[PDB]
Amino acid sequence: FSTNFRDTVDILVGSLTQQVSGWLQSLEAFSTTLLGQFLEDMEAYAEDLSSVSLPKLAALLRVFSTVVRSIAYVTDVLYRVMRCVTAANQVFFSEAVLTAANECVGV
Repeated sequence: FSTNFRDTVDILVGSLTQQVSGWLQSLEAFSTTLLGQFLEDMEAYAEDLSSVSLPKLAALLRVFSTVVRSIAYVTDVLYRVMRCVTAANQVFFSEAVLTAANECVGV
């Protein structure tokens, strides 16, 4: 199961979002190491600013939130990193990524 979820996660970054989210949540360490890649990708996307990559960032935030909800000192650092990476992109002002960011921060 450690490698079967990779295909689902990759396919979920493409209106089947609710279906894939439900399947992933019902399907259930590896999560700790998996979130690192998502954080690195988000940081790289934000650093690449200095404009079609926005949907990718939005999808990444949504899959990250779904993975987090699928299930104590690293939570604060990861939340701060996410808030900083989201606030860094203050040029395009995309609402789609903002909603996903708000949802992930709330979760």
